[PDB]
Amino acid sequence: EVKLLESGGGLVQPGGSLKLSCAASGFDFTRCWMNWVRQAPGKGLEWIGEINPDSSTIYYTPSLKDKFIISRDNAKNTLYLQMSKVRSEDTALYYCARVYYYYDYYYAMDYWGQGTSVTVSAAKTTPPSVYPLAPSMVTLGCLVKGYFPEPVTVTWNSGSLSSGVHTFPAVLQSDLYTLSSSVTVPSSPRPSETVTCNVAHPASSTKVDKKIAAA
Amino acid sequence: TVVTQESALTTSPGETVTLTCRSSAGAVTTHNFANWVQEKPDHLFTGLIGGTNNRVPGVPARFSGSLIGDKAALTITGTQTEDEAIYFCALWYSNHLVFGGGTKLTVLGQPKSSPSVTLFPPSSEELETNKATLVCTITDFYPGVVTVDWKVDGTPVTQGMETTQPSKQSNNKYMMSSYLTLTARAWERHSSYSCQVTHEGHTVEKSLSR
Ligand SMILES: CN1CCC[C@H]1c1cccnc1
Repeated sequence: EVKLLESGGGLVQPGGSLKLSCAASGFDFTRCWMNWVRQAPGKGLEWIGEINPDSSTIYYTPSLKDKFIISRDNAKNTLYLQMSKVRSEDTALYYCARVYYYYDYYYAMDYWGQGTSVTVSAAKTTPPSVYPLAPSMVTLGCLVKGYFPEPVTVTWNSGSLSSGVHTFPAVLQSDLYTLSSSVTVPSSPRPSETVTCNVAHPASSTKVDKKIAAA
Repeated sequence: TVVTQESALTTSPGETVTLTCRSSAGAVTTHNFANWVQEKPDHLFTGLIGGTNNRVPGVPARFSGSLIGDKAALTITGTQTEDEAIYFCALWYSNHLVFGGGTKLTVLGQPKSSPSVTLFPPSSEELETNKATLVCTITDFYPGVVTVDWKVDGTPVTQGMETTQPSKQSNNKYMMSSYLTLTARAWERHSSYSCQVTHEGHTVEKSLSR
């Protein structure tokens, strides 16, 4: 059970600073190089750097050396990443990985952290406007528009309609996120029995219930 | 500086597929210590190869690394359906590691399914806020490569739209959403709205008129 539990991420104001932690468990942290890699919303993987077991060697992607400081505390089996003067371009999921020296023959980035998200934005906590989406079987849905920050949770009829439900990934637009959730139901129960979507936005401490009715 | 991989490759299970990894800085040599990382849905990354041709213990034997000409290679033989995934290569240059852009590998492990498309108009509640969002839900298509075009009175829309990247449904098919956000002025200035979903050469249209 190699565990790489990361923490310290979240919302940070542009120009601000953050320090990410990667707590290693289940292996000898002191015989292993460790790295940091980030994956932005739509782009692929970008290497940040890596650190010696004894921090005698520290490597960085050249263009990032001045914005990031990698470090480790073998006493706490933990790896650190300091971010400074962050811009919106620095929004991404940040991963720590173990770069294990297999058999003293080759390195391999085997075990990866789940990832911690870093969102660089000046935007404020904005609750979602929930809108009903309606015109054989019938396709209904809910538009969960303009919330910040992520996440929001969606269910149908309080988590009873689980068949036919498709909740899609969020999109970003004007600093605000949006997503949708659809449910395909037999044309008999709609209209008929009632379909209502249940949106939850913890950050704003908001929950909304909206019923789908024909235009 | 720039490591390049095929953007996408398609194979069928049991076949052999080879992903390559080229470098702007010259030929790829064993001194670049090519690494291969797999990404599966839910941002799950696992190291496949290190040192160009060494398989990380626990990785199925059908994965192997090598060099081919001036490039590093990832070869999958007897490709399984579970190998549909994204594969990143990473090359070492003395003091930093550079990841390729990634290869989205499609392993045809399901019969081709055409996308089910639904176009919702803006809700009356949203119009009261003077904005109009059309929502195009795209579901139950395989393979998970679709392109989405929006037409307003017949003009290809090029801004004001956000399209979700295909997401793996429970049936192992793929789904996606597309939005067209208009001002209420724009919504009332035009009358014909259509969401076009192109999947494996054929195009599906859903449309509506104000
Ligand atoms: C482990 N680091 C020092 C020598 C090679 C380098 C490295 C980084 C990532 C993958 N393989 C090797």
